[PDB]
Amino acid sequence: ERPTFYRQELNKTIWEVPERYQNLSPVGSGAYGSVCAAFDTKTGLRVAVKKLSRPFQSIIHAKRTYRELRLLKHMKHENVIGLLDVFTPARSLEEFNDVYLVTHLMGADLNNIVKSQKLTDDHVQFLIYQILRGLKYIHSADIIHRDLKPSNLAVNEDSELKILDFGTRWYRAPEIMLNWMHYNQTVDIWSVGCIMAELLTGRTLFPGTDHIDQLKLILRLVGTPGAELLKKISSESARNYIQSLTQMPKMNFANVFIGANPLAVDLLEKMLVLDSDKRITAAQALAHAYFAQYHDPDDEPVADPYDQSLESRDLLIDEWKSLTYDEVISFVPPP
Ligand SMILES: C[C@@H]1CN(Cc2ccc(F)cc2)[C@@H](C)CN1C(=O)c1cc2c(C(=O)C(=O)N(C)C)cn(C)c2cc1Cl
Ligand SMILES: CCCCCCCCO[C@@H]1O[C@H](CO)[C@@H](O)[C@H](O)[C@H]1O
Repeated sequence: ERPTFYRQELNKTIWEVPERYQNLSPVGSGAYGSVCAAFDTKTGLRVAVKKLSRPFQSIIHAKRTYRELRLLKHMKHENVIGLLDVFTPARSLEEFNDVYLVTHLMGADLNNIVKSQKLTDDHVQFLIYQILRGLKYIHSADIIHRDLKPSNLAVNEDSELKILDFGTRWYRAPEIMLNWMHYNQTVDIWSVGCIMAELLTGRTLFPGTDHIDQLKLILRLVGTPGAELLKKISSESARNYIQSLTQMPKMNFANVFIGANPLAVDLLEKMLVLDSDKRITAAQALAHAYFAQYHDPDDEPVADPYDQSLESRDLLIDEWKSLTYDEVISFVPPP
């Protein structure tokens, strides 16, 4: 049977939430949407409840709601944000107006736990281990995150980590920067290297002041693209630009990451390769010697594959709304 809901004005709208969720107060000051921290009386968990905004206002709004709901419903993994609950106060499709999503309150992100300080090599092994475990899962579902950065990485005080928002500009692969039509999963590996470097050194690896500045910082660490990478460039404008570059040597990473664990440096080398086909994958990185104290080949699960074609249809609002409603009704909460 439907829970008892209660009405309580929050974020200058009337929230209606099941009574199980207690003590709602806003968090993140709108950086996350319309979100409140809550106490879930049923599970004993501190949770974040998100009231979707304007979810069926337009075709693109409707479409995006459906997508956010389907993605979250599909993600079931310790290192990826999933759903504890999804509800609407509506009894019918004709009543259906609002969607609320519930997940774990981790309560900080990566910056909020690091504060520009060098981390110990052991704490860096733990944090990167968890990103790569989570990313192995997302990638097995055939999803590319594309904007993996510290603000997208939720961390509790115990430094247990979940990846959020899955599918600044400082963590972005050069081809994402340059708006290449195609890319592979290892765009996210590039982001993990930037994150890992910054964790070890205390400092942002490529703090470009703008797009071109970033690119010059990247090229200066990893050399100008060699002959083999140039053979893979389609765009004549990009080709012309590259050849017009003054060639330069890849920097030695031992001299950039002075004093680091040599296994960390070895991993950084394998992640931060200009050519995306040549970067280590997440499943491979998880087997690298760097993570020996954490790697467990029997607890690094893969996802059932995910149909992105269902979310990129051109449908009517009412069609996307009735679909989204069926996702709500069909929700079965985790064990
Ligand atoms: C992933 C959850 C929920 N998330 C929104 C969300 C996503 C999916 C979903 F289904 C429900 C809610 C954001 C609030 C971030 N979030 C957090 O735990 C979080 C929480 C915070 C946060 C706060 O919690 C806080 O300031 N207080 C006072 C509790 C401050 N920062 C910088 C935060 C960063 C994150 Cl990532
Ligand atoms: C300054 C110019 C250097 C930018 C080089 C980025 C090269 C990234 O690598 C390229 O990734 C593409 C995916 O986007 C694939 O099409 C290619 O196979 C791969 O070589």
